[PDB]
Amino acid sequence: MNTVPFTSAPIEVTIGIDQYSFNVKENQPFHGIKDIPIGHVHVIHFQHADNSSMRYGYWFDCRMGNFYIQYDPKDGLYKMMEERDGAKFENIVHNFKERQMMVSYPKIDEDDTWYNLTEFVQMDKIRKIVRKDENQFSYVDSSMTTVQENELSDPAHSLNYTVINFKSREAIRPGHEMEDFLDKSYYLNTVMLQGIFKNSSNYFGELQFAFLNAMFFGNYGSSLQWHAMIELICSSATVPKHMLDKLDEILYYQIKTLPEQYSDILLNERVWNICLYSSFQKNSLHNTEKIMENKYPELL
Amino acid sequence: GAMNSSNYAELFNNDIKLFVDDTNVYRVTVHKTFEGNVATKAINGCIFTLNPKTGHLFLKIIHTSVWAGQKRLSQLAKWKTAEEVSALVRSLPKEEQPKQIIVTRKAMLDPLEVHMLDFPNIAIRPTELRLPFSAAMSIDKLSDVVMKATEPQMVLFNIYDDWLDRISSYTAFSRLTLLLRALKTNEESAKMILLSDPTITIKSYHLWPSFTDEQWITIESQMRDLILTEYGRKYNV
Ligand SMILES: O=C1CN(C(=O)C2CCCC2)CCN1
Repeated sequence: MNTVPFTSAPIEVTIGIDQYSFNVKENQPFHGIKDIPIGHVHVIHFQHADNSSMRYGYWFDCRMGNFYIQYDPKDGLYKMMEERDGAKFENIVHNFKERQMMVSYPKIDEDDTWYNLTEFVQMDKIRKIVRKDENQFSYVDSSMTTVQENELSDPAHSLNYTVINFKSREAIRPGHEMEDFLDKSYYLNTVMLQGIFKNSSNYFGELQFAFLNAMFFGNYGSSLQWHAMIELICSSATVPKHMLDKLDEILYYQIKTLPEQYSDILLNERVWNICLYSSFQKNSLHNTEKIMENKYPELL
Repeated sequence: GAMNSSNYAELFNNDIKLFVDDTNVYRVTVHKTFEGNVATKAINGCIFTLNPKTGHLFLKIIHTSVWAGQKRLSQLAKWKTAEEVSALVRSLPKEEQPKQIIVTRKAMLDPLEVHMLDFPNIAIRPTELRLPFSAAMSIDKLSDVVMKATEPQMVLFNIYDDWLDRISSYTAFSRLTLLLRALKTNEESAKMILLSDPTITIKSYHLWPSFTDEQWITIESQMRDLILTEYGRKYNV
């Protein structure tokens, strides 16, 4: 297990860790989060009590360094930082643990939710989407735009998701205009999988990362990317069986975790109805179709 | 974006534009089979591509062989249309290529957009105008060349004959759409109006009769009467 200590909590804030949320009061004796499962990426996230504007947070992996959180009263936000003095860090964490000033990452015997939401997500790939090479962790917030949104503005603060555009020369082979538009297999398998992502694991990782940025920060361009990556698969007539089976599992856990109350703004009615009922893969996503029909039948 | 009554004079400005109408590309007769099932037989069709400013009609004849062994022909027909318009554009000198292409049916937008990706500066637009270009096959000389084609062929016409010597393109388009609307509403009567006077003929190099200005005013009123007549017969008014 690993630990993300907090220097202090000077402003009242709702703190997220992965799929959990908890409240810290202004100047409450809070010094961090312990028992964080090694082996996964994690996200620690924030929504200030006095200005819900800007959810923000940090993607990190405890295997890569010793990280802590410290409020900056000038920039007005909780910042992640790396402590290079490993003995200083271990000494700090131990004191805070001895004084029980840390909330424990829950350990649940019957739940594998976070694994199932981050199975293909790697810190190395997050750091290529979120470019800030001098840190081992990655800052994301509500307002950050994607490279694709920026083509239709600060390049340093952008989400560099892979651009997917169905009416683009990359998507459509000269002389196969009808074929490629109505059956996106070429774009999926040759352009994206073989060409850009190299394998389906990297494709799923970006899809999963996009969903989590949509859900945890309300990041609109992230929701657009997540739906585009689903639609590209569902709109391809030729998809390897293992990718369809895995996609069904990925989406099932994503729909399962979605706050019931946010489905109106996180789910695109057109994409979902197309994917489940009209697309080539309309009969290949049994688990996802079942949870969608029982959880959000209005959307359909 | 879309073209409608608010931006109608744009049709006659000096930016090159084309209307594309696909309603006569895929044409069939429905009939009974010996077993008493139903089957279609395709007949030759045409793409109706029109410069409203100049009258230049690019009539791409769609021969029935293009459907042989193909499935989902009504969908294929939109893509074949976009394929042929894109080929036409590429065949034109740069300074003749359109700045906008207006499709008369919104189902032509994505096919044409996809085929024109190489031309990002050509706007592909719908329209809220209900244009009567389906009636193009009621013009005898166009119907003749389509039905006689034995192979794919492009034929060029001026659908305005020599009217632009005497009237503006706005007025010429107004006449053309009134004639086509009438041919669409009651073809027999419209042709009777157009051809009831043997002394007014259609020149070999023309599509419509050689009416004087005063005779066009008469013809144009008879066409409006017919459209109003049929409107009464239709709704019992
Ligand atoms: O992060 C935490 C942990 N908590 C839990 O474990 C509650 C929430 C769902 C599981 C029971 C709430 C306190 N904060």
